[PDB]
Amino acid sequence: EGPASEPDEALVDECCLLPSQLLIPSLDWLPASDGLVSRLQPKQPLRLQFGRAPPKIDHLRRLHLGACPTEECKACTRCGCVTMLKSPNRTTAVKQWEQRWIKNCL
Amino acid sequence: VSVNLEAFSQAISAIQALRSSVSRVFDCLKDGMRNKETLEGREKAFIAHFQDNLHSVNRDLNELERLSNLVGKLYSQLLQAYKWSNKLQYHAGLASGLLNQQSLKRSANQMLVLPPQYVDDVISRIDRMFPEMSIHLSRPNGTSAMLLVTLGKVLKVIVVMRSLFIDRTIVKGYNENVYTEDGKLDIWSKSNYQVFQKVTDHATTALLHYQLPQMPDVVVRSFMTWLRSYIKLFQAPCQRCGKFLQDGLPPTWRDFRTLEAFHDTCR
Ligand SMILES: [Zn+2]
Ligand SMILES: [Zn+2]
Repeated sequence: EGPASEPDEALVDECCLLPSQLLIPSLDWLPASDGLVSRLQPKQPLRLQFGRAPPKIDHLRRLHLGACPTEECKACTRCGCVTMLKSPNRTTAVKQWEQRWIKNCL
Repeated sequence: VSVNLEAFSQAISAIQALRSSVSRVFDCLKDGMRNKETLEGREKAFIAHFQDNLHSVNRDLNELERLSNLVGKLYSQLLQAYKWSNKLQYHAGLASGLLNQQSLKRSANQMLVLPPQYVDDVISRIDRMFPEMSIHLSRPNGTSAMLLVTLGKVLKVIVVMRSLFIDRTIVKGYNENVYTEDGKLDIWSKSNYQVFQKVTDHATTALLHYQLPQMPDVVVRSFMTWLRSYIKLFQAPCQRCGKFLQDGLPPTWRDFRTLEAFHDTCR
């Protein structure tokens, strides 16, 4: 209960036996700062324009797409994750994992 | 032998091209999709590229076996000192250059005696091959050498030199008395044939064409090489008009630097 304990090096060398068999497949870091949180500054405004916009895998479901995919998404504006619109499976689909973010992301 | 050692090159490249092309077949189908605006410009291109790469693999496989059909079939320390002499032959070709004969000559204006045995040594150098032709050197008149040449069963040619340079050349057939009644070589006469008199003009134009101010040996060598094409007379049709006879005349005129029988009208 509240350990604040650094795991021992005996675990570290056993985790160094991991690349003997297992290598890291991939990750998905959510906080892509597409919003203006990492673009503006007080007394330093940016005179924006419209439409200038100064490896593509779905953030919600784990279905890999192509380089320039085709399927459409609803814009989860709060964090930029691709809340993709039309799920591939509907006749056999989970009815809450899709419906929890049927509106927006958390 | 090197015919198999160079015919193996196409196959040893083709198998690696098969590996690369099947890798392309794998990853392009594995690349997913690149729409590039319209879908009809992509999904109709999907079957196009899927036919393209698979058919490239197929044609590579196919051209593999026609190459496979035609083909057939101190320990290492002193080996290193062997092939360097063989690459010295390439080193001889390193300093050759393609500039060759062509130069950038301007006007030659500012601001001799040689023995006839040298002429004999000149004529002995090229008579040693082409056994179908013969050379008979003679000087019954002065030190100038005029030569009798027989060409198989076809031509008898008198070739007069003077001052080690060219004087004259007259060609006749095979069944005429090229000598006179006295037995000396004839000097001033005519070939008494329309084709022969027509091609003597071509010979006169050719002798004024090969122009070396210092080196007449290559002039007369190119002249006799040009004459060597004339043992194919009455046997090869013309290269542009198809038929032999242009107004009853078979092709004779060999072009400069491109030896093939033509006419004056046929150029
Ligand atoms: Zn989100
Ligand atoms: Zn012709």
